[PDB]
Amino acid sequence: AAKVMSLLMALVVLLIVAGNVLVIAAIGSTQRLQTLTNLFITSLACADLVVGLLVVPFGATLVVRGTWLWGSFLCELWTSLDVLCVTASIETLCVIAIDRYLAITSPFRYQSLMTRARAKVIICTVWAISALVSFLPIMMHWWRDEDPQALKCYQDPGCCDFVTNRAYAIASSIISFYIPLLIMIFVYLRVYREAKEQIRKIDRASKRKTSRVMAMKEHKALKTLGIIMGVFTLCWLPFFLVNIVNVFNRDLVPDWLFVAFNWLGYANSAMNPIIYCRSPDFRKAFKRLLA
Amino acid sequence: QVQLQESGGGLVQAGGSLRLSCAASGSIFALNIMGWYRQAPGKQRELVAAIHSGGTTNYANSVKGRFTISRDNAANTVYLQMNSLKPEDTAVYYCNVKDFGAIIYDYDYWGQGTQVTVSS
Amino acid sequence: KIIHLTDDSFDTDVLKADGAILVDFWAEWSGPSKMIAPILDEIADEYQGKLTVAKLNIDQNPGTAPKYGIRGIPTLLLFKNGEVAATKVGALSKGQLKEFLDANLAE
Ligand SMILES: CCCCCCCCCC(=O)N(CCO)C[C@@H](O)[C@@H](O)[C@@H](O)[C@@H](O)CO
Ligand SMILES: CCCCCCCCCC(=O)N(CCO)C[C@@H](O)[C@@H](O)[C@@H](O)[C@@H](O)CO
Ligand SMILES: O=C(NCCNC[C@H](O)COc1ccc(O)cc1)N1CCOCC1
Ligand code: NA
Repeated sequence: AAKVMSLLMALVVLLIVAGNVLVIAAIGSTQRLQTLTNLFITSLACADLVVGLLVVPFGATLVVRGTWLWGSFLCELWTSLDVLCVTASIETLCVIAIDRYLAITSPFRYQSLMTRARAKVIICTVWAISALVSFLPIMMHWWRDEDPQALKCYQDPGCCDFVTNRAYAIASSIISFYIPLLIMIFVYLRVYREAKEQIRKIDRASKRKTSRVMAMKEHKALKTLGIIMGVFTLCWLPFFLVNIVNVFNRDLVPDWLFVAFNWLGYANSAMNPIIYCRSPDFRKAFKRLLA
Repeated sequence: QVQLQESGGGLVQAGGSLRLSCAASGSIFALNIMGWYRQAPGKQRELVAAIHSGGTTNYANSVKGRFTISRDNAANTVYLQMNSLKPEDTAVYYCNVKDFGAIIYDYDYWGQGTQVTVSS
Repeated sequence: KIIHLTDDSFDTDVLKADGAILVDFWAEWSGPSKMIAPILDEIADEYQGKLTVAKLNIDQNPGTAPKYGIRGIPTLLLFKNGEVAATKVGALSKGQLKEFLDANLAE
């Protein structure tokens, strides 16, 4: 089992780095792909790339070795980098949802409103919020719990467990995950509503001659909308649910499961290249980049 | 397969009017933009007019107040009522459908084109 | 294929013994301790070469169970080169016990 568990972690790093490098390459190398949406995809790909290169590898060792081997400063910095990139990843998914929603439902209002320079500011905000949720509280010890058992892991340089006070785990989880989740639900539900209402008008227009049914395009749109919310929620909801549970009755969920749920969230960073870069232009770019 | 069928073009006198019409057959996602582009000889393809499924519109400045884009409430058909034509409006006019069915990216369909020649 | 352990033979049969030893701490009085008895018999044959099943009656031999801190029964302690590698407590079906062994044996 533990032989297979380490081999699994290896490809998680490979899939993330391979995938996200390939996206960033495709966008930077192809003039056609340098659209406004793909500016946000670039932000996402960078965050997931740093997760693959630095965050997940150091995490892999901690599971295999059973202990932190790089000392207390690098435990903090690795944890800060982890939180930052997960926050920037999830908050960027939320921005993409909004971007696509406006691009689909109000395409003309969107073109004048969403400039490239306004997009650059949105991207910078996401990374600034990510930094202030992660580096500022973790390096300055605001995240620290008072409990004696927690204080034993903070002093031990071999221990790098992710233990926090109440306020931080609530505020950090809401800003990094739950607000982004709700916005994404709200936004994508309005895409479904706008589509459903549009079919109702087409049925009304016919003067009782036809009733529209879900064609090939509508089933694909609904399946695509399912993958987006489904994979995002499956990968991160369990971890972030348990992260709040730990703040109250900490003995309820075992440590091995909470760790396993964290690996599921890291796997999201491998999924995003596959979910968000399926366009014809991306497929042409990927073939060209692989000779 | 999706196909765009263009009609209503041809020769016409300056100050006259045409009514282009593009009937899109096949599965199109309910959220989309049907539009008209044009390519005058030895120039680049420009937008003329576009109408979103919702109802909002977008016109180029050269044709504002003269042209009018509308669409069939029932089927996927888009009309361009061109009034007060000038010799500058002479071009191959292309129908275009931007389909939003993939959510993350838009898929494009182009018609073959239809000639519109405006003489003085 | 099952070794039937005593207090005295425990050092030679389990601690000094080569390979993996699966020790069952059972008692004649416990109903849960009996439910796994016919399952362990099938495990002894199906995991020949990979494991050695062993059994120790707590009524007969009360000295060994205190040393490893056995509260409830049945308790299955998997032994690897004189050390306890993993633990499972309470009764199981054939499939539940196989996943415990399959995961723990193939390192
Ligand atoms: C819309 C953007 C606004 C973001 C701000 C609202 C959510 C986060 C604010 C917040 O911190 N809390 C509300 C979230 O529940 C509560 C926690 O701070 C609270 O648990 C601790 O402060 C106490 O335990 C201390 O006694
Ligand atoms: C460009 C936009 C700039 C906005 C920057 C503000 C970020 C949101 C505020 C914030 O950082 N937090 C909520 C404030 O409570 C999270 C933590 O900083 C804080 O909750 C923890 O430090 C305490 O829980 C520790 O006891
Ligand atoms: O303990 C960690 N890793 C610590 C850091 N992991 C944190 C999660 O990725 C992300 O959480 C948050 C992100 C943003 C937040 O606002 C709050 C939590 N591991 C378990 C062992 O295997 C390696 C990973
Ligand atoms: Na520590």
